[PDB]
Amino acid sequence: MTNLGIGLIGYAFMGAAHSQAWRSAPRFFDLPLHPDLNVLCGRDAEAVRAAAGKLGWSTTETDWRTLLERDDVQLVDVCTPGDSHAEIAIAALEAGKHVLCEKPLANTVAEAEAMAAAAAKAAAGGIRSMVGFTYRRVPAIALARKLVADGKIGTVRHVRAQYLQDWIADPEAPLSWRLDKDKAGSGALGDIGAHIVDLTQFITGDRIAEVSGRLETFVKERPKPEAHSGLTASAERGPVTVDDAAVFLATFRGGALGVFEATRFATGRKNAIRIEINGSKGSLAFDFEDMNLLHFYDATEDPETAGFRRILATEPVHPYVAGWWPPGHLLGYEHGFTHQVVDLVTAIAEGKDPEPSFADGLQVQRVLAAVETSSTSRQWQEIPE
Amino acid sequence: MTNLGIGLIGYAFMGAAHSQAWRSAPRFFDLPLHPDLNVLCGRDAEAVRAAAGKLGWSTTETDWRTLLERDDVQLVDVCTPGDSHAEIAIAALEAGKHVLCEKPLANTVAEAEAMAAAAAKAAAGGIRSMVGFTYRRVPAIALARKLVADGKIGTVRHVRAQYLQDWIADPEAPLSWRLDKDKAGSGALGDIGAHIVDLTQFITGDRIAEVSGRLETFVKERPKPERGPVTVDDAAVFLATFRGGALGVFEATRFATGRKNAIRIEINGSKGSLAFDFEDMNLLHFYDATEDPETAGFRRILATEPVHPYVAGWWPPGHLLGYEHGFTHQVVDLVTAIAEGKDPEPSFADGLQVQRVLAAVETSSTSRQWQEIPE
Amino acid sequence: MTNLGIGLIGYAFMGAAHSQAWRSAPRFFDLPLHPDLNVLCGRDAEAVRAAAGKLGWSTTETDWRTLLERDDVQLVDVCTPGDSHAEIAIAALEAGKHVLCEKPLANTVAEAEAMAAAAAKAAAGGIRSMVGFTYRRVPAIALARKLVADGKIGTVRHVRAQYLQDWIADPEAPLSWRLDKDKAGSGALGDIGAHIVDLTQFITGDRIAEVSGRLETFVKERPKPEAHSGLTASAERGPVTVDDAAVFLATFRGGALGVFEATRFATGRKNAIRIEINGSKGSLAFDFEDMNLLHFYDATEDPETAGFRRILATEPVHPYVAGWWPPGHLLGYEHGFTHQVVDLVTAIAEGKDPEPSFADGLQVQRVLAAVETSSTSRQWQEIPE
Amino acid sequence: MTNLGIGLIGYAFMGAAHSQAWRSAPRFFDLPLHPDLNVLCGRDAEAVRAAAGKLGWSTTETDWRTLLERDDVQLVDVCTPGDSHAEIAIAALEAGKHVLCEKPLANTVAEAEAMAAAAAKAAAGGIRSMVGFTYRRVPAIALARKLVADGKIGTVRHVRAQYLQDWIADPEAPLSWRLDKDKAGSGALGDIGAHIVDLTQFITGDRIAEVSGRLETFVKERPKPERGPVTVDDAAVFLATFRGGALGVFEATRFATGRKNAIRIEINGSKGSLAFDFEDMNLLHFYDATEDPETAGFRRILATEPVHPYVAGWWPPGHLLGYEHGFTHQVVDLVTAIAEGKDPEPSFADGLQVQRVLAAVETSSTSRQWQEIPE
Repeated sequence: MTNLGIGLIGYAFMGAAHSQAWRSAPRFFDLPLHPDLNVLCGRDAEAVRAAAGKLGWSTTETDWRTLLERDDVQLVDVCTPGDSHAEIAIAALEAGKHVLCEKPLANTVAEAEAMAAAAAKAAAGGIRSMVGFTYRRVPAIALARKLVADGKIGTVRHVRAQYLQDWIADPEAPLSWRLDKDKAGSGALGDIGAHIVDLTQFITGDRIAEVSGRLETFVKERPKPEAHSGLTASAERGPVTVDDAAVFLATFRGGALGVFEATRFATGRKNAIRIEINGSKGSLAFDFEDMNLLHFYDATEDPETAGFRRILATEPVHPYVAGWWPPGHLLGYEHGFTHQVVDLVTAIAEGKDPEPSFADGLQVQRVLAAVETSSTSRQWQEIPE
Repeated sequence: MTNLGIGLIGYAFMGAAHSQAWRSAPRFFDLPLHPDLNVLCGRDAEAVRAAAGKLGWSTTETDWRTLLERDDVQLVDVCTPGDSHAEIAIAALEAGKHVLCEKPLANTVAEAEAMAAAAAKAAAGGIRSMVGFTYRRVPAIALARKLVADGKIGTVRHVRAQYLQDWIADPEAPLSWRLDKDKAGSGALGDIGAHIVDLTQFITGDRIAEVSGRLETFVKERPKPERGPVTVDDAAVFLATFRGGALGVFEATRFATGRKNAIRIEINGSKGSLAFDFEDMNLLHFYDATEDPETAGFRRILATEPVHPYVAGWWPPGHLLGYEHGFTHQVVDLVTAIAEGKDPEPSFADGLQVQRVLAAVETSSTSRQWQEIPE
Repeated sequence: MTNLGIGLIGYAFMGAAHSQAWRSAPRFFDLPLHPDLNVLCGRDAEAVRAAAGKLGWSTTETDWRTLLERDDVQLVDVCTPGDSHAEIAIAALEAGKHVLCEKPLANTVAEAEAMAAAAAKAAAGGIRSMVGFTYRRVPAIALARKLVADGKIGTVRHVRAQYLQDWIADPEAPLSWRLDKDKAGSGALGDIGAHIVDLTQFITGDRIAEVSGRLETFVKERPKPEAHSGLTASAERGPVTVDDAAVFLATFRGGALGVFEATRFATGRKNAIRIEINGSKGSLAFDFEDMNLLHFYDATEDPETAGFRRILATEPVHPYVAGWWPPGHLLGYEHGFTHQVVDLVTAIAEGKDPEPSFADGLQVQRVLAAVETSSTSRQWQEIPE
Repeated sequence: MTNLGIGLIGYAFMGAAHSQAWRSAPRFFDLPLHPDLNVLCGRDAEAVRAAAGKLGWSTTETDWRTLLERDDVQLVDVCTPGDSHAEIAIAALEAGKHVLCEKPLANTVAEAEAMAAAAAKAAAGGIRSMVGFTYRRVPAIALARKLVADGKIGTVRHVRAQYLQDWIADPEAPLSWRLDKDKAGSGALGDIGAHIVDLTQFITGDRIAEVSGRLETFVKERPKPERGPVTVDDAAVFLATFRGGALGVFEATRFATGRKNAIRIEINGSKGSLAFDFEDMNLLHFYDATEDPETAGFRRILATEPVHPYVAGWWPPGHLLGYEHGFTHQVVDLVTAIAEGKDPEPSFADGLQVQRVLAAVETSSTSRQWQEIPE
């Protein structure tokens, strides 16, 4: 085997971001297998043909189940909303196909448990799976993980993380699927809270032990998708059934305090994923709106010169950067997807289980469920270890 | 009446920062009364005499109660730890002396209630009082309040605030009174949590309704200045909802390695947002959500224009101010309130409401339950 | 015609950056013609075949002249060093091929004049040409141009620009082609000075009228490419024949003062292209290491709230951004190349002359020549209007 | 000897900023001599008496020459425009008075030469003098000098400096003495160009060798405080080489719309780089080029540690300082130099070398020729 046949399900949701990664990866990195964009799945035959020509896929299929039967599909990339992840990923693994699944892993803990079980059985048969928490593959974030691994942070006292967006801060913005509890599973919590739960656990190497949470919906009714705005009446609106924001306190198993905030109503903030970790030997700070920077404070340095150093994460020694451009020639949102592909293809070729695993996705799911339950119950909730 | 005699108690705690304000205020601002630095109080006779020479005070007294009798003390500035705030401030008010008292107002809600009760009765008799939440008088913070008052923020959805310091992040840093519950009341919570509770409430003009909190002590014993116990929190974190509906997220800690006095506030509303960091004290960032998306963004307002609060007393644009200036501004406002027959803000009633927030956070931590704040 | 056949010369220099643009442009933008990556040119047949498979080109040719004969080449992309631009671009235009040429336009004013003449004759016959000053197509930069065009800056008093890099700040870094006067034409001046001359003229819409300049070489000898470092002797080094840094004062035709600095010895600065323009109605500030931001001060705003606003250049109303990702989902160095392609393909389809033209490239060349002459002569030099 | 009597000339120009320094220095620093604010000079009797009350001066004099006779004036602080610096400072030195003189040292090189000559002779007789380039005493700038002295920057390749202000960017802003060549000597060049010339030379420890300059006046006539001519430059830009080989690029202007007091300096060397902006005064950024590329970068040093220059006199970490503090630091250093029998820096000789740089830039502009600076 020199090539790895790819089939993608969910082009309407993440097709552009995922497809560019499959196209670019072997051009910028020397991969042990060449990914072939073989099959794009979609029920609307004319729309999926159009998408296939735009995105670079050779054939299309109406029925996702067909991808699991085709010898030219070795790996299924599942990009749909959480409500369909368990059905599709479990089937794919049982059909002997490697799987890349978007986050969050599922819509319920029960689903995620079933996925983790299937992933374990599959791994025993050489069939690999990964949950695509893309921001782990931002070079600055991978660098932060390395600095912790190298011991430069020491005993972690504090984790603080915010994921601040504003894309529905306007109450007149209409209803859609990310606002429908049934497809999306949750709102801010599941969509963007998941990212920061996973990023903080990834960087520290520690896990959240207990949480105290509050979910809020600021705008509970919104114009229906084709409401009439005349010279919008009350009868033209429908209910919002997910959270607009989720906030929570945490303790980590190692003892650190954590403070988390994810919202779609942070007016002026667009994709501001903010993380700061404070430990006995140093601290790290990151903001995705400055994605190419990692700030690092060394607490062992002479107080005369100690301070957060601005590390421009564009050196060839930084994770992934060697595949791209010279120092100061910035990367962006899309590169992390390519880096995922590089790491997934490489794991498959080397017979290794990719990270984050479905088991890792399940633990994240358990944190999300605990925050939600904590909000409704008004009680702290422990996370199964 | 042209002069206002001042007596100060607690020089060893805040003596330098308060004295520079009393000295500077009439030189930089045209005040309706001239503050006279008349009496410095301290029980160590040699130490208080030295401090009086250094700090600009004309006479000294061993017994704080003597300030209550002296005709040349019109106003008592109380800078001791919270354990002594109630006894001193209430006596002073009852003796017909105006009072400035440091934060937090007291060590317990019951003490704060007695203080606010005395202040209310005293104010009806023309005797003024103020609690010194100094960061209100940072020009950028006063400007933030003004932008809210002008309607530029709209319906507030989020309040986030952090007060990040690292001064005891070293486990071998020694005990002091700030680590002693019997002196300070609490640790991070009362010392720096109080500041951000008050700052967010002041800027928004709204009040916290309920909280969920957790206090933590990372280092439980330290060297004496032999070793002893740390009996307060090193950090306090809490969720909040505000009466107007906003979600709040608060974090105050002495263990944020690399952060020195980072008071960070962001407020997000339907019409705009504000952001501030004290380590960039001279800046306020303001995003106008009603602006064309082509150019909408947080604008960096350098708070050094003569139209900005207090700045006209000082230096030209870009000629930065710092930590000490807010104390002078406190003095300007307090002296002017007294002269004009007005009650200064924050009032002891305001101080009491903050105390109730602090008590709720602490009680939430131990009980593991959400706690409502009385109105 | 629905397709536009591309041939690229100079893959070893800019092949990755240019090829990704030709591949991505029709996938992210709805182009009036589809660019086909038909021919990659290179004299080393085995190396160019390898490059063609990596970069996405269908065939290769040994002799660049062959591209000018092929009916499947409509447009020649010239990526080589300045020393070959005039020979290749003039020939291409005379063969009826559209041309994209890298900056600077040439190595001498005489060459650039010959290129501008050929471009004029070609344009009369419907054959288009552009000089690829890529940073004009950074969305923040295009936005800055729009704000000026909209009148928001007013009378310009000051232009300040720096291009700060450090890639040869180490004296032991060895000799190469960008250090050889004969291929490169100059060092910092021609390489990175050209970028800031053009960016400031583009944004303001004004031209430099006179300059006072100084060129410097800090490290005049460097280890030869295969020098022996034993237990590096003096005999193992060779001379550096270009400038390491170029600084100059300018006045603009409208009256503004300009202050320019380009260097390869700004230790710690990687690709920091810094521009600030101050005018009667407002000011603009930009730093490529924060490429996704434009800072804009409105001088007509109430002093109570006037200040530089941080514009995150990721709204769909900002130039080019609609083709990419949602707000806060950052772009990077590579996107400007794609935007060049979009604008070039669109100009060709619409029968318009692309900007910057070869004539615009010539005027830049005249500024560069004046700075160099000013340095040697120790006298101010006027730029032909 | 325990006290040092001060007399100040030029209150209407720098009276507030200099007086706060003389008042504050002994309260925050343990000084070997106590400065006594004894005499304020001014020809308008009522105005100078009011200012003396405001600013803390015990007596007043109409004639500046009277300060030269009075035994309670040991040190003359000269704050007038440059047109009067030479006459006053030389007379004071000759009368056996120590001198602090504002920048630039004078209006002409010839005047600066006479001042430096008098200062040299006076210093041999124990009479000290200093030119007040105040920004040297910003803690972050003093730290920058220390990092250079420690060898952390190595061989300097680049110096870039800007002093960006906008206070007369409005064409209708009125004339003042700062726009009058006969009072100020020059405009942006002498007022703010001088600061960045001295700052870069001080930090690097090197001197400018040659310059190519251009001065521009954007608004040539303005309203009086009827209209009159602006007889100075609004902006001064110049290239430089330093004696050690570095290239320098300098820009000073009053027309940088949106910039208020943005003094920006960056120094790039073989072993590291430094960057500073006064609008972020409490920060110094330091890049160590000898660091592993995995983590190399400019570190943000908050200049509020007790090991940083002067900071031990003030407030805890993160408790920011501002513009006024450098004046106090000047006083600390000047009083201590006098007490210890040392010559303070910058000296009048240092002031003269800066004057020669300014003269060269101006002469370069008019002649359109590069100009060398004498050593």
